[PDB]
Amino acid sequence: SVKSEYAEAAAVGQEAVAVFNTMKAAFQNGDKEAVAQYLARLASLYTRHEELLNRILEKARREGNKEAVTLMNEFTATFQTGKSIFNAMVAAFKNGDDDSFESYLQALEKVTAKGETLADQIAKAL
Ligand SMILES: Cc1cc(C)nc(N)n1
Repeated sequence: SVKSEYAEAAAVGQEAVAVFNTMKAAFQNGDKEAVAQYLARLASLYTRHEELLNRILEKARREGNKEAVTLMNEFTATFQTGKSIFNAMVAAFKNGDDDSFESYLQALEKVTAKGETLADQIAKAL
């Protein structure tokens, strides 16, 4: 069901949380080789999460589930804010700009924590 597809998407989201927190520790410790690998892992995870979310939104639309479509439109919009910040973080790492990396890292954390009430709302709506 679309509901079980959303639980699979939620797990991929939690995997990115886990890797992101490990990556933050590596960044603080100056282990740039680890950071590079974690950033590649996160890009793959976000790409997967984004695709699963789009399929869920498209299905909710085909089902006529108006409330779920509303919430998923809002949620995917916030997802893109996170993605833009993530991409900027990756660029800051490439450029050696640790000040911007720190800034983007904190912003991505706050964007992500803010989106969690909506994430739970969607599970109930599907
Ligand atoms: C990139 C991103 C953004 C938001 C709001 N939530 C998640 N899980 N991932």
